[PDB]
Amino acid sequence: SPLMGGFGMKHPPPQILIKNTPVPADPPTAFNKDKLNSFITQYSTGQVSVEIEWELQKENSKRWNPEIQYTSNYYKSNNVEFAVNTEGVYSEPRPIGTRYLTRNL
Amino acid sequence: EVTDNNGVKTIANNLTSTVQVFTDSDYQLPYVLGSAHEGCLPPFPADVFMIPQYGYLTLNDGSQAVGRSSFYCLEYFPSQMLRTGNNFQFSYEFENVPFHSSYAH
Repeated sequence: SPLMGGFGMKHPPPQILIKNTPVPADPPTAFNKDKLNSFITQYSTGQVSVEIEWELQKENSKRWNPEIQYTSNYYKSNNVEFAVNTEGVYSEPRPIGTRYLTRNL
Repeated sequence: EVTDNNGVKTIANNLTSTVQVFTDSDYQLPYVLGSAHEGCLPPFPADVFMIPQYGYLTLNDGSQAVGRSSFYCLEYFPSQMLRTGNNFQFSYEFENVPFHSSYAH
């Protein structure tokens, strides 16, 4: 189990390496055997979509004391948590764990 | 039924009162079998024994509970009521537990 947390897989999802092909600018009229180091500058754009279906294990604890949950505090503040600032920068205030429910040993 | 009048113990049975039985068949209660708690069945068959009391422990910061401290109310479970003419029976299948080592090397 990777010590930073997560899932340990012998065959994780593969890398997706993307490269935009070189297109040489204008090679000489006379032959030359070198690597043709003069390429025209360019880049790319698009979209990338990652649909990754999870499987859940619902909880059925017979606990009577109300569970402890994760909530966002109701109190007036300059910015909503997990919402963009006046300039447009998306700010995440705190790390969110995944251990909130309680299950007896 | 036990009646105490002038310190005289008269014991007459209730042909109507009911005693509840139920099995924690999903382990959604704090399991307390498994510390050799001295209440188990009498080594000698004839021996009549008193059924031990059920009381669990939860989280405790000192002697004060915390938010996660759970309170399982037993009656909140579907019981079965026996009233002097009924019997209770559950069959349980042990999972694949490895053979115990009954041998010295």
